Amino acid sequence: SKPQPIAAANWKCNGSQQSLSELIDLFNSTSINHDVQCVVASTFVHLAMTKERLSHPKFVIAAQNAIAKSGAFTGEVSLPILKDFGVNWIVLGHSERRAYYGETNEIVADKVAAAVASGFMVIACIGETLQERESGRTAVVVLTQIAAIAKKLKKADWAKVVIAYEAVWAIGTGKVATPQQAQEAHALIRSWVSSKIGADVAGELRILYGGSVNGKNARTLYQQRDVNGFLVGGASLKPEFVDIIKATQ
Amino acid sequence: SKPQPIAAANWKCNGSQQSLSELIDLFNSTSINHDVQCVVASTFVHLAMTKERLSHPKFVIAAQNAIAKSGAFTGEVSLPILKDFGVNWIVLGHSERRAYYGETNEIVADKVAAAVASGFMVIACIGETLQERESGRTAVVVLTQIAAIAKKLKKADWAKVVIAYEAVWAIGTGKVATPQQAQEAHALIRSWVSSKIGADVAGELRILYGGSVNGKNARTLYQQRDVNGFLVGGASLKPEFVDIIKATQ
Repeated sequence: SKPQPIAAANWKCNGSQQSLSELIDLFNSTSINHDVQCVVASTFVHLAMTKERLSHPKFVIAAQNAIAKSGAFTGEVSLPILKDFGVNWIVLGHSERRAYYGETNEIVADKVAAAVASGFMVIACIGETLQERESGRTAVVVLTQIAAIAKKLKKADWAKVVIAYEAVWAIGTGKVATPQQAQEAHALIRSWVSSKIGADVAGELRILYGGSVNGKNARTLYQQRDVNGFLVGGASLKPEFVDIIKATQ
Repeated sequence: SKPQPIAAANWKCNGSQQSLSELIDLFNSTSINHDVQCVVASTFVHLAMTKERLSHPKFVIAAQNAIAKSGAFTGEVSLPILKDFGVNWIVLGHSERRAYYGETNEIVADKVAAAVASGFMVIACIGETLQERESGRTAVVVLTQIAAIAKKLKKADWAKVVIAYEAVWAIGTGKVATPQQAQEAHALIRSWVSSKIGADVAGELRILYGGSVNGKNARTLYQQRDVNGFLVGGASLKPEFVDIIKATQ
């Protein structure tokens, strides 16, 4: 049977204090009558306000990135700073950081391992580009990405890990994975984990889909066997994020 | 006469809420009897606290980095978000970001121009490494860095710019540039601005020194004709930062 689902709002590099305050008020009023972990990943600047204003007990706050250690890293935020700030969830390896900000499979893996060692719950992101998908390389790309993560973890660490599978080619392009595409990617991931890490870990692992999830398409994705919730970008800045939450019943 | 000096604290990726709040308490209680712009550049997470707590009229808050626009840039903070948050100073092109985080001369220049267009005061950092210095390439490296920044600015924009010359081989290593080394680098930078931009702009520009500035060495550096204050890393996390402020006369 499925583990507790997750509905993760990745606000990306967006928001004003007023627009996010208004959105948080809507989140606080949503009536959620099943077990689902909701996650709001704000920019670093907005963590203070989001922590203060977000009070719905089924929601937690997350960061969108970090580096492993404090020190002479002008502009970056470290895991200990986030831990001191009361943030215990983090998104790492997002496709935009892999593309834009130098995060290779190994750099992602090392960030993930450092965040687990610090005590975080980690949404570790993987996923293939349009060119990878079109040329038949989805499986080798996704498996290589997760193998790098696994290399740096031990079996018991997986209790603190969530995988987000991103159809990278669906982000911002007017495309979306079909339920069969999402299912086949999640099933591949899960089977690899079962065989490399253990059947017990694989059954408990949450694997989330990202790439144009919205209030209308969420239920049809969620009802697939190996989908445990969503990594939501654009729709998480909108009232219909609550419909995405409701789709994980 | 020299232009108004600047004492800039670059906390880098350091601090707890409590340890930084205690530094702010010290700054708030400090008596300063000359004109000096003090700047506190904290991590993004700590901006809310510093905005609420810092009250000294000679101090402003700053960010340590940004990207130009909001959007699908997971993990980053943009200029519009900082502007909405009430942050009007920013450090850009710091040596650590040039080294670790992909910031070429051109990326630094484009960030600086975007910040100036968005209304910010900008501390734009340049400086050569140990290998560049040992190779005799200090002049070509530093002049090429500032030339890239200047290509994206207009004459009027220099009123919003401050240059920080970092002796990169002196960052964190506890061995400061001698007075003569700093003065010669600063005089070279100014001569460029004078020739390329104008004698007026050159004479008003603040050129700050960074690299192991501390309470004990700051006054002697400040006596040099082309030094207009300091970009302070390690000592800005310590009580002696106040002595570095007092040294800017």
